[PDB]
Amino acid sequence: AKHRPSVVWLHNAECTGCTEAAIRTIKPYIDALILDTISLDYQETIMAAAGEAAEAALHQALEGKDGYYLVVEGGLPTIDGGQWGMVAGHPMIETTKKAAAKAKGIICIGTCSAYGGVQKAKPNPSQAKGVSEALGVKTINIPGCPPNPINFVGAVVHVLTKGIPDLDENGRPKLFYGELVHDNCPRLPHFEASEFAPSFDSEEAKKGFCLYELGCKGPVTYNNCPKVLFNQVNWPVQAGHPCLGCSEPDFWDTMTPFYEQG
Amino acid sequence: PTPQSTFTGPIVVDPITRIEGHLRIMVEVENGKVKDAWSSSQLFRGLEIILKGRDPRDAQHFTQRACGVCTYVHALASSRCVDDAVKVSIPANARMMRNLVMASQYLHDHLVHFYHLHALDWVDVTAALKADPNKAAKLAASIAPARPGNSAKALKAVQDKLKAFVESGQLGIFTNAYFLGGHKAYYLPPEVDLIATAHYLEALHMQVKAASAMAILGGKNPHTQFTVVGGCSNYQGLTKDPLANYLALSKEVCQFVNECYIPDLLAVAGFYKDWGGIGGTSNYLAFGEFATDDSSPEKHLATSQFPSGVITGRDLGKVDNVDLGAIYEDVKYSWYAPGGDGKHPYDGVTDPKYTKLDDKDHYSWMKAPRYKGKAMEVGPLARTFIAYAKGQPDFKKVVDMVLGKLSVPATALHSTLGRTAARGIETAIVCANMEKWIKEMADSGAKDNTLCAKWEMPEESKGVGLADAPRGALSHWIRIKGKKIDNFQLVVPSTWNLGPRGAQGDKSPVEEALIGTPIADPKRPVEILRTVHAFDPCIACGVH
Ligand code: SF4
Ligand code: SF4
Ligand code: FCO
Ligand code: F3S
Ligand SMILES: [Mg+2]
Ligand code: NI
Repeated sequence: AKHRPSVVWLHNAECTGCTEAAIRTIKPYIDALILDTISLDYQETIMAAAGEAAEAALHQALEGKDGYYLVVEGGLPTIDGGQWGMVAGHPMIETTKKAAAKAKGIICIGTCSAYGGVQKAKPNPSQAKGVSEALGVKTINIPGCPPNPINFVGAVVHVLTKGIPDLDENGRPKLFYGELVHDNCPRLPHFEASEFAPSFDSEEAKKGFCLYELGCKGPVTYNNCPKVLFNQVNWPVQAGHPCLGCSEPDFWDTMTPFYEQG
Repeated sequence: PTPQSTFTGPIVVDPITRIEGHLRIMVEVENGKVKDAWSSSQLFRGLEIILKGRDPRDAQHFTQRACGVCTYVHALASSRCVDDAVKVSIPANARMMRNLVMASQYLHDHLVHFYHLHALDWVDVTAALKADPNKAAKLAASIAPARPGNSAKALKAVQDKLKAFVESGQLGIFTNAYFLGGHKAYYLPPEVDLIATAHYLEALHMQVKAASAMAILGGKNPHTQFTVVGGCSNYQGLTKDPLANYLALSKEVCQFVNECYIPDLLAVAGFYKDWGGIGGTSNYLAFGEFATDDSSPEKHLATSQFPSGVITGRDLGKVDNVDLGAIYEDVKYSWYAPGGDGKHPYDGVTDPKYTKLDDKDHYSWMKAPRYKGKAMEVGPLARTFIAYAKGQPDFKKVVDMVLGKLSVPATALHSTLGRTAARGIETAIVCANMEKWIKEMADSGAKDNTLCAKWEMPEESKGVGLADAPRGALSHWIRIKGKKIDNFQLVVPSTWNLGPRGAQGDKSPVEEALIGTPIADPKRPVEILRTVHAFDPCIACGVH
């Protein structure tokens, strides 16, 4: 039996869409990944143990002789000593700090762990922060709401087999986030010709005209959505809807109103 | 009989794993049976606070991130809510497309919940190693449809994979499982363990297809991007090839439902027939789903094919209409400021105020929704009882099939076993309706592809969006003022099911269902998990 690299996966202030996105992987499928490639040693969504048994599983993993990689899903709520987000009676900030200290590498799956995400949007009542801000350490950011499993599983396999991939200025792998959504959008010729839909009921919309006038953030958003698709079938603009800019830091505040460019 | 210790004392389970979100359960046990319970949600994000002052068109994008497990459902409820606030009636194609995406969500959500979240409470995976695969192949022929996946060869390959995994000493997600070394509350023969474990793994692949189907109409999964005020944006989803692919993919998913999900559920239900006397509650609520008329909240309630209603005190002879004015939320036992009790969602208040862990006076981030003073269970069981009571023919037939297979009365469904069974029942029914629903949209979209209606932002208005999400009755409530969000309140099924006590000190449904839970082994209280998981908790949904 060859040793499989230990992965510890924590959930803080999150919707679990990132976990769900990860398990949509098909190269490889998630069962092959955790049976053959990694040892997924803590993961609250799918793990058999609960309560004190689950907490002990975490602590065994954190004390593993071969070390572990850390995946973090969710931002960190810091108000009130961190008490508005707790697991096993511990503030999430405290447990993430502890897991991060001896981690071989830290991957932040999702805009929330990367940048602070939805709970961080104004007026941020929980004083939520991104992992790198909260811990004061560099992270590998796989953002998006949620990221494509191609991007997440790609990063994981890259980290275990090749090292840290080249990161952009916001901590994102250039392999996946090096290009604007817009630059690969099939509606580009419409954008260039100033052929914009004025509304979703318009004939322009029916004809697949550019969605810029309806608030599309593709021109300012770094992601590989039109190139890789989601679920092997589709992406928002193909479904006739503007991009929300969901892989950009703080998009909840920088990209809103979503249906406008104002 | 049902294994039960003599244990008297407290049990705390935190984290509850195999749910969405962060839940702490505290119980008092006396002589091996739970006598008191607390459902304590451990994360607050505050989406309702975040939404204030924002563009009402943005609501659906913020609220969808209430949950990535029940992805889509909040975008839908928000869209229904804003559609009502601006008084736009969506086109027929938009109703159909919105409803099919919900049907897709049900299939994916329920399959994942049964196998990947709930099953490990009933199935001992390590015991599967003890099974003879030929004996298991034989038994599979006698509990389920013939399929190559259930062959001795297929079941051996699963067993060999599992064996090599266990022998590596890296048990991954099975580390410290409650079934390790055997457990008195785990009843299944090793052969049934093997069979269900094969499907567990198969289900990990099938859910990918269920999500792909949903994404054809939804744009992507998780977090769809196809709904707009006035209907939908996805003209491509009315066309021929995408609809053929959607049907083809849905038929694979449903074949798996009928070949694996339902037969595994029934096998588990047969062995754990004692769980028909554990974990029952009394009141049920549903807003209905799959309506033929979604022009208003009233038309939704009245035309949902999975009907709306209110049952009280288990009385199947009196399904009441839903009074949306009678819904309110209490905060007395929650971490919110004093003064917030008895608020209708149009007047909702979300004013966070933490005290301390395990403060019996304030112990959850969920509010306590109540209906005329009563707690209401929501979800598949609530829908199933309401449809059954009303003689909905698909439910009457499938429920009767289940009661016949198990040789149990309909009263046996008021339990954790029934709750678990209802989830499968309605998945089978969604499946049997997929083709008819797909054909209706294909034909409609061929003739005329109108997908979004015209509308105007009012200066001041209010509206409500209703859905029955996979976990139950969901409502979003907006007040618009100065064309901005003045108030936006979510009342979410897991708030109904898993919230704390209301202002009268009255246990919520999960708390009530937990009373009388037997504990075979206080070190490894799987019975708590069984009942809690059957409600399919979503704590990010419940709290938002
Ligand atoms: S990044 Fe988006 S999908 Fe992922 S946890 Fe945050 S809100 Fe959910
Ligand atoms: S639809 Fe969006 S990403 Fe596509 S060409 Fe127009 S602005 Fe660019
Ligand atoms: N289903 C679901 Fe999520 C919860 N509770 C919602 O709405
Ligand atoms: S909203 Fe997000 S998923 Fe892609 S299309 Fe825009 S970055
Ligand atoms: Mg609420
Ligand atoms: Ni949910």
